[PDB]
Amino acid sequence: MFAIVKTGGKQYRVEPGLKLRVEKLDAEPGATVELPVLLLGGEKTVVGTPVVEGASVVAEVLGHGRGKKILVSKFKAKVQYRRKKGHRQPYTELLIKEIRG
Amino acid sequence: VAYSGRKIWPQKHTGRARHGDIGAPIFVGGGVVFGPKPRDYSYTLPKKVRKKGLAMAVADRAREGKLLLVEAFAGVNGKTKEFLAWAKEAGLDGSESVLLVTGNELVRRAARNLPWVVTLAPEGLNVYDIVRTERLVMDLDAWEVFQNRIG
Amino acid sequence: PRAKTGVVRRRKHKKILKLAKGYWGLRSKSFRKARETLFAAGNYAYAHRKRRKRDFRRLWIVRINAACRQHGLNYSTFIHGLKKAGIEVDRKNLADLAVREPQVFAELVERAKAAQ
Amino acid sequence: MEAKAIARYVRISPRKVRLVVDLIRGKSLEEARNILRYTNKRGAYFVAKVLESAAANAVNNHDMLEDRLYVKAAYVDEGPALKRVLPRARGRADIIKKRTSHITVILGEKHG
Amino acid sequence: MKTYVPKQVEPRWVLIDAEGKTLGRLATKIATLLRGKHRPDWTPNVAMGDFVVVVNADKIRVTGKKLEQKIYTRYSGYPGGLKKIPLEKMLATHPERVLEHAVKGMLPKGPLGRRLFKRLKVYAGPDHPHQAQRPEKLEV
Amino acid sequence: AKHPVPKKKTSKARRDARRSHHALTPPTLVPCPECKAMKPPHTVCPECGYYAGRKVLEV
RNA sequence: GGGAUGACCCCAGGCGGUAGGGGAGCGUUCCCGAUGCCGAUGAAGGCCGACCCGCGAGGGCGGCUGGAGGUAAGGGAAGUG
RNA sequence: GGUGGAGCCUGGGAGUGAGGGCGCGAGCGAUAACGUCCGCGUCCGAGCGCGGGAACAACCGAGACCGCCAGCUAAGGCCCC
RNA sequence: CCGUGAGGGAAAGGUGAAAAGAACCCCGGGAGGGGAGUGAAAUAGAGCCUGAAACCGUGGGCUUACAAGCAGUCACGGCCCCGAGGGGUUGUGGCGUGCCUAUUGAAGCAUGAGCCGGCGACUCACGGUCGUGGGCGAGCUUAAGCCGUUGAGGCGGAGG
Ligand SMILES: NC(=[NH2+])NCCC[C@H](N)C(=O)O
Ligand SMILES: [Mg+2]
Ligand SMILES: [Mg+2]
Ligand SMILES: [Mg+2]
Ligand SMILES: [Mg+2]
Ligand SMILES: [Mg+2]
Ligand SMILES: [Mg+2]
Ligand SMILES: [Mg+2]
Ligand SMILES: [Mg+2]
Ligand SMILES: [Mg+2]
Ligand SMILES: [Mg+2]
Ligand SMILES: [Mg+2]
Ligand SMILES: [Mg+2]
Ligand SMILES: [Mg+2]
Ligand SMILES: [Mg+2]
Ligand SMILES: [Mg+2]
Ligand SMILES: [Mg+2]
Ligand SMILES: [Mg+2]
Ligand SMILES: [Mg+2]
Ligand SMILES: [Mg+2]
Ligand SMILES: [Mg+2]
Ligand SMILES: [Mg+2]
Ligand SMILES: [Mg+2]
Ligand SMILES: [Mg+2]
Ligand SMILES: [Mg+2]
Ligand SMILES: [Mg+2]
Ligand SMILES: [Mg+2]
Ligand SMILES: [Mg+2]
Ligand SMILES: [Mg+2]
Ligand SMILES: [Mg+2]
Ligand SMILES: [Mg+2]
Ligand SMILES: [Mg+2]
Ligand SMILES: [Mg+2]
Ligand SMILES: [Mg+2]
Ligand SMILES: [Mg+2]
Ligand SMILES: [Mg+2]
Ligand SMILES: [Mg+2]
Ligand SMILES: [Mg+2]
Ligand SMILES: [Mg+2]
Ligand SMILES: [Mg+2]
Ligand SMILES: [Mg+2]
Ligand SMILES: [Mg+2]
Ligand SMILES: [Mg+2]
Ligand SMILES: [Mg+2]
Ligand SMILES: [Mg+2]
Ligand SMILES: [Mg+2]
Ligand SMILES: [Mg+2]
Ligand SMILES: [Mg+2]
Ligand SMILES: [Mg+2]
Ligand SMILES: [Mg+2]
Ligand SMILES: [Mg+2]
Ligand SMILES: [Mg+2]
Ligand SMILES: [Mg+2]
Ligand SMILES: [Mg+2]
Ligand SMILES: [Mg+2]
Ligand SMILES: [Mg+2]
Ligand SMILES: [Mg+2]
Ligand SMILES: [Mg+2]
Ligand SMILES: [Mg+2]
Ligand SMILES: [Mg+2]
Ligand SMILES: [Mg+2]
Ligand SMILES: [Mg+2]
Ligand SMILES: [Mg+2]
Ligand SMILES: [Mg+2]
Ligand SMILES: [Mg+2]
Ligand SMILES: [Mg+2]
Ligand SMILES: [Mg+2]
Ligand SMILES: [Mg+2]
Ligand SMILES: [Mg+2]
Ligand SMILES: [Mg+2]
Ligand SMILES: [Mg+2]
Ligand SMILES: [Mg+2]
Ligand SMILES: [Mg+2]
Ligand SMILES: [Mg+2]
Ligand SMILES: [Mg+2]
Ligand SMILES: [Mg+2]
Ligand SMILES: [Mg+2]
Ligand SMILES: [Mg+2]
Ligand SMILES: [Mg+2]
Ligand SMILES: [Mg+2]
Ligand SMILES: [Mg+2]
Ligand SMILES: [Mg+2]
Ligand SMILES: [Mg+2]
Ligand SMILES: [Mg+2]
Ligand SMILES: [Mg+2]
Ligand SMILES: [Mg+2]
Ligand SMILES: [Mg+2]
Ligand SMILES: [Mg+2]
Ligand SMILES: [Mg+2]
Ligand SMILES: [Mg+2]
Ligand SMILES: [Mg+2]
Ligand SMILES: [Mg+2]
Ligand SMILES: [Mg+2]
Ligand SMILES: [Mg+2]
Ligand SMILES: [Mg+2]
Ligand SMILES: [Mg+2]
Ligand SMILES: [Mg+2]
Ligand SMILES: [Mg+2]
Ligand SMILES: [Mg+2]
Ligand SMILES: [Mg+2]
Ligand SMILES: [Mg+2]
Ligand SMILES: [Mg+2]
Ligand SMILES: [Mg+2]
Ligand SMILES: [Mg+2]
Ligand SMILES: [Mg+2]
Ligand SMILES: [Mg+2]
Ligand SMILES: [Mg+2]
Ligand SMILES: [Mg+2]
Ligand SMILES: [Mg+2]
Ligand SMILES: [Mg+2]
Ligand SMILES: [Mg+2]
Ligand SMILES: [Mg+2]
Ligand SMILES: [Mg+2]
Ligand SMILES: [Mg+2]
Ligand SMILES: [Mg+2]
Ligand SMILES: [Mg+2]
Ligand SMILES: [Mg+2]
Ligand SMILES: [Mg+2]
Ligand SMILES: [Mg+2]
Ligand SMILES: [Mg+2]
Ligand SMILES: [Mg+2]
Ligand SMILES: [Mg+2]
Ligand SMILES: [Mg+2]
Ligand SMILES: [Mg+2]
Ligand SMILES: [Mg+2]
Ligand SMILES: [Mg+2]
Ligand SMILES: [Mg+2]
Ligand SMILES: [Mg+2]
Ligand SMILES: [Mg+2]
Ligand SMILES: [Mg+2]
Ligand SMILES: [Mg+2]
Ligand SMILES: [Mg+2]
Ligand SMILES: [Mg+2]
Ligand SMILES: [Mg+2]
Ligand SMILES: [Mg+2]
Ligand SMILES: [Mg+2]
Ligand SMILES: [Mg+2]
Ligand SMILES: [Mg+2]
Ligand SMILES: [Mg+2]
Ligand SMILES: [Mg+2]
Ligand SMILES: [Mg+2]
Ligand SMILES: [Mg+2]
Ligand SMILES: [Mg+2]
Ligand SMILES: [Mg+2]
Ligand SMILES: [Mg+2]
Ligand SMILES: [Mg+2]
Ligand SMILES: [Mg+2]
Ligand SMILES: [Mg+2]
Ligand SMILES: [Zn+2]
Repeated sequence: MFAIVKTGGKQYRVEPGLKLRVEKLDAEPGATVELPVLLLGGEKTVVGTPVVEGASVVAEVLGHGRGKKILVSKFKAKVQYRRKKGHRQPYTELLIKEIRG
Repeated sequence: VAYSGRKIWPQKHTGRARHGDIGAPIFVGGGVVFGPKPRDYSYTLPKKVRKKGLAMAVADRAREGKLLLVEAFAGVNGKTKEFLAWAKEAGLDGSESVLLVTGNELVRRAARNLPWVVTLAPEGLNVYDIVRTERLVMDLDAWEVFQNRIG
Repeated sequence: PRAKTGVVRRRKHKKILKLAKGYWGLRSKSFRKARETLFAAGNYAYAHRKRRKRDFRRLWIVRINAACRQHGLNYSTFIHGLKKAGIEVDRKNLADLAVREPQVFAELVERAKAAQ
Repeated sequence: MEAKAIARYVRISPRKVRLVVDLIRGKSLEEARNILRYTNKRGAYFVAKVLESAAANAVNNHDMLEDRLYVKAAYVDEGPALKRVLPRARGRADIIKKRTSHITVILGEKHG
Repeated sequence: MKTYVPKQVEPRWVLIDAEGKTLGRLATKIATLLRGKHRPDWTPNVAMGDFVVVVNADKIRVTGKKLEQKIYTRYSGYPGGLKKIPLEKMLATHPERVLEHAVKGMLPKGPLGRRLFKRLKVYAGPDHPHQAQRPEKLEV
Repeated sequence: AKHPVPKKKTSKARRDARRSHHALTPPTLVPCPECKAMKPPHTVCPECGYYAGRKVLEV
């Protein structure tokens, strides 16, 4: 049994026992949240339109952090315009507990 | 610099750069551009600004109670050890840097070698030395002239 | 007081050469040529991370149109159905159902031929 | 175990002797000698002498058997340069680099 | 979650008759197969496409005056080496190359699409020696 | 003539590649049938002055 | 808007850019801080680092080299990149 | 009406005073020129950053703070590349 | 050293606390090295403190002989290393016109630069003019000097 949830403006396939990095959530670590659903399948197939009423995915907030550093560099030639920036992307690592629908 | 001034090689057709005298700062061992020279960093701060900072300085130590005066120095006569016995009895243990401010020479001579005492004729009491220190001591004399300088 | 270059210039040149490790020829061994290269790659990256999101969608789309055509229609005709049907599942997921879960996708196809 | 010789400041151009050293590397001591001996060039007199000087160090100072000896590692590094002038035509003087060599040779025992 | 990457897949063999079929509008299906863009698991940087065995390639059809006015060309490297070859004669000489040259240009450029054309095998006549492959004939 | 001269420094790789032919072909040696010392075929053995089975040189 | 004031929090909007104006910072030499603190259980410098904090310039941590110097919070002055 | 990186005033610091393509109105030119000289505007200049135009500073689209393997669109496009 | 001559004008410092500066033996003509020995340290061995970068070489891992290219960036995959992750490498697919300069406009077949390391360019004094942090305020301020100090400050009203 598997589910397509939508958090962080993006849609993910989840299953029990899945560690998932998603966009940061306002959620104290250790706590648990519910994720909207768009499609359940595997055993019995069910399609959201756009979502599904009662179905929800229960996840555990393992913690919050910051992805690796990406080097966003800007440079225009014959103009003396360089730019350098350090960017680390906030993010939330979840655990998929169950699929209650 | 101590070189000549001949144009080292012609202006044109040598195949290399343009140069004149090898004293140019673009050369090595040559001239220095905007390097230092003798200067009179001294300058004329306003009196009242010093006669006032000379009273603000003391007062600060006064707020702390770190200021102390004395009639005379009992039994000092030009030997450092004649002083610590005194300073001991005055609560001056050495745990605090001190500014000793008196006219009595012998006294200034006794403690001037002391790693935690700044000596001065009260005629030379200055803020920096005050702030430098953790405490401040004076003769009522040195106290008196003091008064008569901030007045 | 004088203050020559000292330890400053070198070190910075070792910043640029560490980021240049793996580059061909001097580009990794010559400072100057290491900068001139780190400049481009600096724009190539951000020029391309902006593209990853377009290189995939086009891919994803390329796989969906293949499956969709296994059921008798094309990527164009079933994007509309999922619209009219009110289905918002994305091409990334849609592109993975199309392969691993081919019978869920078949549903979506069906729920698309009808929504019209 | 290992035994090596090092002929330093050898006045010879490296990029020449190495053509000799590259010709004996990994060879049996007797096979090098046989090669260094009829290798029609000038760096052979030097690569050889170093080979022997190393074979001695092995047999005599490191308790190694002149019969197990092969050339484990040989490698010619370059040293300082003898910068000598060369008057060309029309008052211009060049600068020739008479090259000095660092010829090191490491021997081993191919047991069995 | 990441995108799916298909492990090595045993390719499939297709057999396409071309008799009567129109040239350019046949080679568009082939190249598609070669590319593999008919597979739900398509992948750009691998040869995950069918092999295409075309037959009766001498019977391809074409519209208009092309046999007389379609000029296959070559350049022999030297001066004056521009070879202008009409469609009529390529058939009456090396026909399996009218289709080949057509599909060839519908396959990408670079290595990959250069080894996809290899997976194309166009023979003139009703037979092919690839019987040992048991090709899955297609209708298009 | 107009003094031809290189337009660009030759890379390491480009010179070291051109030197894929500078390998020394080691000398051809064979044993002498009367002293077994290695030496080039077709030459009067420098180790025992033998050639063709007979003596020819002092060594 | 909170709260009262740059405490951090929420809502909204701005942020392509040469010449050029402006603002806030890093880093090098030097002085007070310093008759102090760090240092042979190893200073400055040098080679690596995929770890830490910083938008970035840069700052620490660790390992190898190195073998006698270095220098904090806070300020001052320039032969300062 | 309009609260906008709008306007007025005083004051400090500049750079610019070699522009160019396009569109419309003219002169000059041959109802020539990637020609030239003015006027309103636009763009490049400084957006040689992005999409389209096969490729191309100025034609069409659109004003790039940063990150996403999410969605909708503009010009332009949907047989294959 | 250059110049007939006036005249021009360099480069070049450092072992170690102490020479205790490597007896003797070994390969070699020697140079040089290999053990022994000294030293806390000998890639501190006199061609010596630290020893960076270009540059050269030896061994190892990945990779390359139907490919095309400002050499890199994104995605994926294979092999190697380190112990749902990372590091090195590059086969394929996508994209992609160096840096600086001067230009209406350059990848630009316009200028400069082979490469690396160090020197290398907006300052100073007086006067002026805005701004600014302070001190005093119809008042503010001293200059040369005199005394003091020996990194002590105070006096000095002429004058502006
Ligand atoms: N007695 C005096 N006035 N002493 C003033 C200090 C003199 C000298 N600088 C010292 O430190 O010894
Ligand atoms: Mg450019
Ligand atoms: Mg440039
Ligand atoms: Mg520039
Ligand atoms: Mg620039
Ligand atoms: Mg985040
Ligand atoms: Mg002079
Ligand atoms: Mg002189
Ligand atoms: Mg000359
Ligand atoms: Mg002159
Ligand atoms: Mg000179
Ligand atoms: Mg001069
Ligand atoms: Mg000088
Ligand atoms: Mg000199
Ligand atoms: Mg000189
Ligand atoms: Mg200078
Ligand atoms: Mg000057
Ligand atoms: Mg000058
Ligand atoms: Mg003076
Ligand atoms: Mg000044
Ligand atoms: Mg003065
Ligand atoms: Mg003190
Ligand atoms: Mg003292
Ligand atoms: Mg400098
Ligand atoms: Mg430096
Ligand atoms: Mg620098
Ligand atoms: Mg640095
Ligand atoms: Mg960079
Ligand atoms: Mg892009
Ligand atoms: Mg997009
Ligand atoms: Mg693709
Ligand atoms: Mg159809
Ligand atoms: Mg949708
Ligand atoms: Mg599967
Ligand atoms: Mg030979
Ligand atoms: Mg022997
Ligand atoms: Mg000659
Ligand atoms: Mg001459
Ligand atoms: Mg002559
Ligand atoms: Mg040379
Ligand atoms: Mg089909
Ligand atoms: Mg298609
Ligand atoms: Mg294929
Ligand atoms: Mg036709
Ligand atoms: Mg034929
Ligand atoms: Mg000629
Ligand atoms: Mg002639
Ligand atoms: Mg040339
Ligand atoms: Mg190389
Ligand atoms: Mg090499
Ligand atoms: Mg070559
Ligand atoms: Mg004999
Ligand atoms: Mg901006
Ligand atoms: Mg904006
Ligand atoms: Mg703007
Ligand atoms: Mg500017
Ligand atoms: Mg401001
Ligand atoms: Mg500022
Ligand atoms: Mg600072
Ligand atoms: Mg600095
Ligand atoms: Mg001190
Ligand atoms: Mg000190
Ligand atoms: Mg010790
Ligand atoms: Mg240590
Ligand atoms: Mg220093
Ligand atoms: Mg420091
Ligand atoms: Mg260190
Ligand atoms: Mg000392
Ligand atoms: Mg300091
Ligand atoms: Mg500080
Ligand atoms: Mg201070
Ligand atoms: Mg300077
Ligand atoms: Mg300077
Ligand atoms: Mg306003
Ligand atoms: Mg404005
Ligand atoms: Mg304005
Ligand atoms: Mg103004
Ligand atoms: Mg003018
Ligand atoms: Mg002009
Ligand atoms: Mg001008
Ligand atoms: Mg003008
Ligand atoms: Mg004009
Ligand atoms: Mg014009
Ligand atoms: Mg144009
Ligand atoms: Mg026009
Ligand atoms: Mg019109
Ligand atoms: Mg018109
Ligand atoms: Mg007109
Ligand atoms: Mg007119
Ligand atoms: Mg015109
Ligand atoms: Mg003109
Ligand atoms: Mg004009
Ligand atoms: Mg420009
Ligand atoms: Mg301009
Ligand atoms: Mg534009
Ligand atoms: Mg604009
Ligand atoms: Mg544009
Ligand atoms: Mg550009
Ligand atoms: Mg460009
Ligand atoms: Mg464009
Ligand atoms: Mg384009
Ligand atoms: Mg295009
Ligand atoms: Mg706009
Ligand atoms: Mg849509
Ligand atoms: Mg088209
Ligand atoms: Mg093509
Ligand atoms: Mg003369
Ligand atoms: Mg002479
Ligand atoms: Mg002269
Ligand atoms: Mg001398
Ligand atoms: Mg010494
Ligand atoms: Mg001896
Ligand atoms: Mg001897
Ligand atoms: Mg001997
Ligand atoms: Mg000796
Ligand atoms: Mg020795
Ligand atoms: Mg010992
Ligand atoms: Mg020790
Ligand atoms: Mg040590
Ligand atoms: Mg060392
Ligand atoms: Mg040492
Ligand atoms: Mg020393
Ligand atoms: Mg050394
Ligand atoms: Mg050395
Ligand atoms: Mg190698
Ligand atoms: Mg081929
Ligand atoms: Mg191959
Ligand atoms: Mg991909
Ligand atoms: Mg683990
Ligand atoms: Mg392409
Ligand atoms: Mg590529
Ligand atoms: Mg472009
Ligand atoms: Mg361009
Ligand atoms: Mg120019
Ligand atoms: Mg020009
Ligand atoms: Mg070019
Ligand atoms: Mg060129
Ligand atoms: Mg020019
Ligand atoms: Mg330039
Ligand atoms: Mg040169
Ligand atoms: Mg440099
Ligand atoms: Mg400057
Ligand atoms: Mg100025
Ligand atoms: Mg100056
Ligand atoms: Mg000034
Ligand atoms: Mg002023
Ligand atoms: Mg005042
Ligand atoms: Mg006054
Ligand atoms: Zn013989």
